[PDB]
Amino acid sequence: GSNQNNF
Ligand SMILES: [Zn+2]
Repeated sequence: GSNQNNF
């Protein structure tokens, strides 16, 4: 799957 980090 795909991953997104929004710091
Ligand atoms: Zn993956």
